[PDB]
Amino acid sequence: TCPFYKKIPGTGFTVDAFQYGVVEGCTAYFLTHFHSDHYAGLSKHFTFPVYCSEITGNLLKNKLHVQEQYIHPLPLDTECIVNGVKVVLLDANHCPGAVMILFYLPNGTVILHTGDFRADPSMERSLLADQKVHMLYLDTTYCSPEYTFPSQQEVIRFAINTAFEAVTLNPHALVVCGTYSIGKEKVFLAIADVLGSKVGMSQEKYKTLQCLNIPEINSLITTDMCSSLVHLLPMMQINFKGLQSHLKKCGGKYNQILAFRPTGWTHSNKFTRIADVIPQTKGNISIYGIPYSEHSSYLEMKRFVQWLKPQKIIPTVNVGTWKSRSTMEKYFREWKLEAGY
Ligand code: NI
Repeated sequence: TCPFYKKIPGTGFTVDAFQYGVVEGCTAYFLTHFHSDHYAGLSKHFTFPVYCSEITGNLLKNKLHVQEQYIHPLPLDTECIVNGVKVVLLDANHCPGAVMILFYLPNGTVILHTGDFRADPSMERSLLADQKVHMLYLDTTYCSPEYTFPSQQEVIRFAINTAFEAVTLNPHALVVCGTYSIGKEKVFLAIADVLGSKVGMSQEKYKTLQCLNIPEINSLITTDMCSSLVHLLPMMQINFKGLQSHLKKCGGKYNQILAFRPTGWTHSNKFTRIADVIPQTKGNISIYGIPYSEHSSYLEMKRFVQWLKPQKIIPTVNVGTWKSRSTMEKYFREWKLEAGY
């Protein structure tokens, strides 16, 4: 059945709740972003109103064939009325088109649902600064102090410098980057830019990227693999067997692969700085796991919450075990006692 942390009290609304059939009492289904664990259940046969960003609505129409009459895109940073309730969509700093949602309940309660997010100090100067938030529905993916990672800017600097050096030493090297969803486009786009190449990919993935409103995208991507020396493949193919296979397909144009797997966190982060990352190598194939995250680190999450000072926190991630739930609640209480709210 639909869990309570997907329902907005005092409304008929749900958030990321498309796999439970008809939720009794639901007049409007919000979708924070186009990732499969959140959209699971949507299709051309859906006949209730879906509220989301413009980019998410492009993906619903083109990838899932949801009928246009049920897609309700909202502009960001704009007070809107939905079924008699004021709402605002804010940028979540997650993947393209991802939003947080501010609900202003008729009784005076203000609720923020972060969706998935990477907390940032820039959020402290949005429309959130303007009123008090009472309840926070929080993306707790990495809510434990072991989870540190570098800035996205540091990680892209590492990837650009690594790729540029490799291809300048060997102009017959191919760069490959893995993907299994939208998000993390900066990785492959930054590397193609420094090398003077377009990124080559499948027709399915090209279609997906053409929904994202990224400026000048026609200049950066292509379905012609032969004309490109940065290729995108499914994340599942980023291993020695899959890469050896791919190299066969390129017909002797290339004699080396340098491949990137943008993981979330990996326990090399507890010890290893970004400067010190090394690849796994077999023969003429090297694989780099780089910690490019689109979720908050522990410290970024803590700063956001201690700034916002909510009265009540409802976690939306890691809620399935008692040990996880009790650990998170202990951190929430520390943060509140340290900051004095
Ligand atoms: Ni996500």
